[PDB]
Amino acid sequence: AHMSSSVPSQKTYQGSYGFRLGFLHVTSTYSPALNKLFCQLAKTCPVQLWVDSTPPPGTRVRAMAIYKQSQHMTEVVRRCPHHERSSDSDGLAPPQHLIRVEGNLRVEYLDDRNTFRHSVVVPCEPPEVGSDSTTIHYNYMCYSSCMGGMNRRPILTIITLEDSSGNLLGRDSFEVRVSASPGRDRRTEEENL
Ligand SMILES: *C[C@@H](C)C(=O)n1cc(C=O)c2ccccc21
Ligand SMILES: [Zn+2]
Repeated sequence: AHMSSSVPSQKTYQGSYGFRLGFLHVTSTYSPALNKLFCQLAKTCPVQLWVDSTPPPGTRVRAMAIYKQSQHMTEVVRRCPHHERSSDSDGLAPPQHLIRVEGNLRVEYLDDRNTFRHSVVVPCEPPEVGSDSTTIHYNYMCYSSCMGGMNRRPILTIITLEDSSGNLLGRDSFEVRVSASPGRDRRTEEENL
């Protein structure tokens, strides 16, 4: 219900370190033609992160969702009230956050004091040598159809690589549809282009 007075950039940017996302070829499936991830509710979505060169120490990877349509872009993407209130609040993620990271005890959940946007950050640990790729496991905690939240509006996930002093090192993004039938919905949306 909260309206921001800003919207993040969605410009794909590999930067100096060659940062970009990839998806491995069901509970989730990625459409290259649509650049769109289709997934089930609260199921693991593996996203591969790639670099061509090792970023400096202290980098972090941030994930944030925004609505894709301009008339909704200022609305903060969050869980619907029913899913927020019904949450066990047993883990690390605050119950209002749409995007969680699974399997990483160093994740931090952010609520921006000025923009009102939620995001989830994974701080990068010094990587073992020659290590050019890693997997982050994201979870989406509402359906795209949740009438009290996203309410059938498409969203984009924006993944940014940021250095320790906050400079943007890279950006990539993909559309998301969370539904009970990701494989069928991907087929349907792909057959309609
Ligand atoms: C999870 C961290 C912050 C990260 O983004 N990351 C770790 C490693 C380890 O080798 C990466 C390799 C390529 C991109 C991002 C990587
Ligand atoms: Zn919901």
